[PDB]
Amino acid sequence: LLGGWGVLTPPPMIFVKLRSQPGPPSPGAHTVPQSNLNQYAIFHLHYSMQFLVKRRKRSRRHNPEKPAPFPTTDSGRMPFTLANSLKDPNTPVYEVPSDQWIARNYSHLL
Amino acid sequence: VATNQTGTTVSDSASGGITVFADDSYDYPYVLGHNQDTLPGHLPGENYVLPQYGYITRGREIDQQNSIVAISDHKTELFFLEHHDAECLGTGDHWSHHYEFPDDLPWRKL
Repeated sequence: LLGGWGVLTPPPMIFVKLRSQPGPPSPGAHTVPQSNLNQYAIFHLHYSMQFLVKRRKRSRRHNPEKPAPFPTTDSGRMPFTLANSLKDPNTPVYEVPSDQWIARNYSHLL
Repeated sequence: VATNQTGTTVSDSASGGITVFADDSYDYPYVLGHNQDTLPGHLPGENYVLPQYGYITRGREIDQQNSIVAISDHKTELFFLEHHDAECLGTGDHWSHHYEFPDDLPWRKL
C-alpha cells in the first residue's frame, strides 16, 4: 500500500559493526571493564541497482500530449538544485519540490 | 447514389473502394463488448448496417455551476484512423481476419 514492490525474499539486511577493541585489562582489580577504545570507521559505500524497463509505446494519437507537470518548489527556484542563499551566505540550500514527484507521465489507453 | 430532380438513381461505381484494417495492437480505443446495440439482426435478410465508430475521452472536469463541463485542457485524445496501415479494397476483393482467443479463458459451465 505504501510503496513500490513487495518481495518474498528482499535484499538482505547488511549488518555492519566496528570490530570491538577493548581497553587495557585490569589485573582483576576493580572488575569494571574499561570502555572500548573510542573509534569509528569511514568507508565508501557502493550501491548499484538495476531496473528492468520498457520504452513507452506511444498511444497513436494526433495530439501532442501534455507532459506530467514539472516539479515546483515553494521557493520558485528550480528543483533539486543548490540555491546560493536562503537568509544566509554560509551553506547552499538544496531545494526539493513542493510536492512529491510522481512517476506518472503520459497517458495510455486502458 | 446520384440525386436528381428525376430521382435517386443508384449505379455501380467500378472505381469505388473501401478501406479496412484491424487493430492487432489495440492502439485505438477499444469499443467492443460494452453491450451497445450494433449487431446483425436475427433474421438473415435483415441487412446489417455497420455502426459508426466513436470514442469517449475525458478532459479536466470541473464543477463550475449546477452544470459540470469538461474544459479539455488535458487528457483529450484525437485518433485519426486515417493514419494507420489499412488495406484498400474494391469490387472483387476478399479481406479476412482470423483471430484466436487465449487458451487461458475459463470454461463456462452450461
